[PDB]
Amino acid sequence: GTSKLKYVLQDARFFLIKSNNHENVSLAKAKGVWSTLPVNEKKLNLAFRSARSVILIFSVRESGKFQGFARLSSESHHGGSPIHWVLPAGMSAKMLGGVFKIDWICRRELPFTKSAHLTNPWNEHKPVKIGRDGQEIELECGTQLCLLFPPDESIDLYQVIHKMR
Ligand SMILES: CC1=NC(=O)[C@H](C(=O)NCCNS(C)(=O)=O)C=C1
Repeated sequence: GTSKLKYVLQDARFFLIKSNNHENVSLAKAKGVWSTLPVNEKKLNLAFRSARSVILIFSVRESGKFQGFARLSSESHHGGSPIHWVLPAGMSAKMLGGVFKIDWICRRELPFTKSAHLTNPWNEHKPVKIGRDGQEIELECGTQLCLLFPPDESIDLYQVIHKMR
């Protein structure tokens, strides 16, 4: 069912995350981490203190799909074990901000064709698939987008609900 999912998403904030490739999303799914450029890191840290859940919705460039969504479990931190991201040409590891711990809520994909009826007011009401890395998605659009994903029966949201407290 979808009731615990709706509870997690209640009054959440949502951010679109772009990855240059699938390798980085695979690493994020395996290790429960993400790192973004400092401009976006600042927004995510602010949002983490402001809302019960901050949701990252991932899309690999040119894939025509979203690859899942996850909830921030911490603000960003530095000085951990190096994650071997396969970074875009022109982006060094030193250019990234810190590392956010994340809990995956859905590891299933959603094709852009299924979200064509959703627009993001914070990006000029363009289709939600359209947007820059780090773009905030307004509450109602973000909630409906997350609810379109196929259910991920491998995930138990009981563990995430207790972190919201
Ligand atoms: C860890 C990681 N973080 C990212 O943020 C990545 C990205 O592809 N971001 C959007 C492109 N940014 S850029 C400066 O235009 O090339 C990829 C890996």
